[PDB]
Amino acid sequence: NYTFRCLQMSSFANRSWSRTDSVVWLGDLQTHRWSNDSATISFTKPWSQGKLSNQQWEKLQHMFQVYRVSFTRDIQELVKMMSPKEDYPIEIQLSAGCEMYPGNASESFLHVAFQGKYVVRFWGTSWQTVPGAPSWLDLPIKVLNADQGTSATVQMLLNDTCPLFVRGLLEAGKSDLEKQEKPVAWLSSVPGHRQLVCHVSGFYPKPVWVMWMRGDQEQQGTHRGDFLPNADETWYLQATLDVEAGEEAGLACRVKHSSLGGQDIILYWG
Amino acid sequence: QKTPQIQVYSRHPPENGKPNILNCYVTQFHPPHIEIQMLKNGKKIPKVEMSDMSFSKDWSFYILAHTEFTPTETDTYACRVKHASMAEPKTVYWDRDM
Amino acid sequence: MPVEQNPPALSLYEGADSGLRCNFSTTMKSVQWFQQNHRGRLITLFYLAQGTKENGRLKSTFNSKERYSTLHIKDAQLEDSGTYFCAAVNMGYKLTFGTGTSLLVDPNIQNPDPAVYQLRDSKSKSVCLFTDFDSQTNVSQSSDVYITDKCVLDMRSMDFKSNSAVAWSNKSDFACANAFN
Amino acid sequence: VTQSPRNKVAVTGGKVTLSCNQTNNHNNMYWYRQDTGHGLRLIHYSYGAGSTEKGDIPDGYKASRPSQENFSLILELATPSQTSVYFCASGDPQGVSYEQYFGPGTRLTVLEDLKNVFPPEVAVFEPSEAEISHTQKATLVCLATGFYPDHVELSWWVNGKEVHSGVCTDPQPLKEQPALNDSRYALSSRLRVSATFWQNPRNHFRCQVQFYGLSENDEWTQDRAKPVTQIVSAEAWGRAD
Ligand SMILES: CCCCCCCCCCCCCCCCC(=O)O[C@H](COC(=O)CCCCCCCC[C@@H](C)CCCCCCCC)CO[C@H]1O[C@H](C(=O)O)[C@@H](O)[C@H](O)[C@H]1O
Ligand SMILES: *[C@@H]1O[C@H](CO)[C@@H](O[C@@H]2O[C@H](CO)[C@@H](O)[C@H](O)[C@H]2NC(C)=O)[C@H](O)[C@H]1NC(C)=O
Ligand SMILES: *[C@@H]1O[C@H](CO)[C@@H](O)[C@H](O)[C@H]1NC(C)=O
Ligand SMILES: *[C@@H]1O[C@H](CO)[C@@H](O)[C@H](O)[C@H]1NC(C)=O
Repeated sequence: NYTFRCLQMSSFANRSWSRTDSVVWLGDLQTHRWSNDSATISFTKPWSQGKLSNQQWEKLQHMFQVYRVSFTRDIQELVKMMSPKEDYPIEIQLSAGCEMYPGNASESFLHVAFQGKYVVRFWGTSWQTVPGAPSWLDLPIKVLNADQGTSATVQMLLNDTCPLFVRGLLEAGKSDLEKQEKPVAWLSSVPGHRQLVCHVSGFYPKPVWVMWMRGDQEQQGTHRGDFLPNADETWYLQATLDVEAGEEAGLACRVKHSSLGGQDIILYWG
Repeated sequence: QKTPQIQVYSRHPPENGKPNILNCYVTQFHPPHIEIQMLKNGKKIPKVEMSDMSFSKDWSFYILAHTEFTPTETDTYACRVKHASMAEPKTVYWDRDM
Repeated sequence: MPVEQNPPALSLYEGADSGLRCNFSTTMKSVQWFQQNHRGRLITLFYLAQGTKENGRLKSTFNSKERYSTLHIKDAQLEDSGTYFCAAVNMGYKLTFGTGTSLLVDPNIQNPDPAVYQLRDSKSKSVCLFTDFDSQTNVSQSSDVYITDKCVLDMRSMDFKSNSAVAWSNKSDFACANAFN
Repeated sequence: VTQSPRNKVAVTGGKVTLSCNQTNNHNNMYWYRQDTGHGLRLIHYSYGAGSTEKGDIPDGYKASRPSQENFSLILELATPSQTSVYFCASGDPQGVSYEQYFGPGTRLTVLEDLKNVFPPEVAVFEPSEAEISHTQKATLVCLATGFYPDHVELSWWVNGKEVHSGVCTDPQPLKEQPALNDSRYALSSRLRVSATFWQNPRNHFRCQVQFYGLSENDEWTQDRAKPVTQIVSAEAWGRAD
């Protein structure tokens, strides 16, 4: 089960300064990037085109180039329509893509956030405000909905283009999506109580099991931190244990992961 | 407006005098305009590579800065961050022991 | 041949300027140009015993001594499509017709999108459609499967000038893909 | 200049009669036939009423000029060699010109047996949702089948009016089974409209096939309906889907 996400980052500082940046993910792996300083979408994997032909991709890229310029100019105008009610700096984020399921199943979405709060979505055949959205958004919505050309484009991309593309992508990059990277652990401590730390790095995929053990007994004081990424699309996790002095003896850190094949890493505290 | 959270960690077990990658994960910020510097003994590291800015399910931004570094007994490595949500730039030091 | 018309077939783009020639084995008394439409009707364009004649987008010249007659088409349109006949009057006052020049005015297909579509019938078989290809595209043949050649656009068509081919078969279920390779 | 009939189907050995008429009061009247790689070849001509001169290819044809206005071409014993398109024209010498003025044309088809004449069966194939989504356009397909002889006229009619924009039609028909001497024909046509125009249920699409077969003059013994000159149509209403 994998999720495809297109993330847009639009910034409008004033009426003469704008910046748009986009990234695309297939699970926790990046397939595309597109910065403002670049004319075309960049592939970040050798399989990022999926099973699309060069002509199919050229047409898709061209439609995104037109969309980027149009989007910028269209939002700059909606502000002229909204002011004094709305003022710069304005942040707009788009989160599109389709969730994938076994067989032929798929669920597409296009979510829009204004100043960080989710305000609009593309539903059915038009743009609509979501619950909680402010009343001034009714007018720009009618301005956006008069663009029947775009509604037909978005309807084609969400309904047909997205599932078709991702399905081709999941086949093109399954060698990368099913990669198994062995974690590497190491122990350290900070200072009459010490705090022992078990660092776990370079593992792929995300599910990992880290525990401080005392023999066959799990130490319930194990505080497992958040997953933070490494630059090479692998994960880093650390698990800490707060212990009284002299009771560090007999403590070990056990690491369990799919890539190790039932052979856990066990690091002893000495 | 959301204040960033800075986390500084190394890619491989730190061995004094051995090449490693220092990572600086900056998260939970808004607006996306941020300035991230990686400093070796207070001086700005020149070929610092930065990930593409992305955002989480909560719409807050996240970015990763990383550089090649070689841990030593003498050198100190840090990550300095400037963001509108802060009056003074926040510095986090790399502590191999943390 | 007393009235030699070249080429037998001409295929020019929309808005293009072209010209047709007629050569004679002897000195002819007059020339008469015709446009035969796709509905088979012959319509006189020009009658000349000497000199040049202009009639809007068309021009015709007849040189008795130089044994030729020309027909010029300025800014070609769909309506110019059809067989252009050139008939001269030989000794014995007999009007002699040339074999003809079939003209085909093609639109400039800018962004080609070659594709195959399966169309369902209006009552309760099925047809395949090869459309949105360019001019430098040749349609194949072959056996219980029928494939049409590139169609000929209506001479009065003012929009949707997309050339296409049709395929069908007696067999059911018929493979829509393996029809146009 | 007019011609009567405009289409005629005859039997090998039958007596065929093509007539011409001009009201311009021109002295000369000419009879031509059109075939490929030959253009138009003169059969017979006339300089006035009561006189007729042999053209270039007169063998198998006779011509009568009863009056100034009418000039007839008679095929006493018709042969499949005479299956052609006959054009008639007038010439006015009194206007010091060699210019001729041509009639609409008459198509003639000489057959072995009239029991082989077949009317066409028409079918309309609705546009694929695949095209409508991708191109934002919609092509309809008219498909005339199992008719004999090869000549038929095909036209599209949207909401009772004939259309020409978006119309593409095959130049010639194709033999349904070429490994047969009396093989029936097939001919297709396309109508391309904007996706929304088709998707509208209030728009009525109809392709019309005009068959050119027998007259009421011809005798019919078969149990099937006389395959006379008729119009056969197939229609479709636009659907949302
Ligand atoms: C990247 C890898 C490929 C993956 C393929 C899968 C793609 C699926 C992801 C879908 C991504 C979504 C992108 C959208 C596509 C649209 C498009 O791609 O359609 C575009 C239309 O853009 C416009 O003209 C308008 C752009 C602005 C509309 C954006 C909505 C504004 C956001 C509001 C809601 C915010 C409201 C807040 C107001 C507060 C401010 C007031 C203070 C471009 O497409 C145009 O050009 C195409 C072409 O030339 O090929 C034509 O084919 C197409 O018909 C035409 O519409
Ligand atoms: C894309 O999918 C949506 C479903 O999410 C389709 O939306 C329905 O469209 C019909 C006809 O336009 C409406 O009567 C329904 O009310 C729509 N449903 C919703 C949830 O609004 C849409 O038609 C599809 N678009 C294309 C181009 O196929
Ligand atoms: C617009 O914004 C940029 C970036 O915030 C700023 O440097 C520039 O001075 C601004 N210009 C005006 C005219 O406000
Ligand atoms: C983004 O790109 C557009 C391209 O026309 C440019 O006008 C704009 O100034 C760019 N903004 C920045 C800050 O790079």
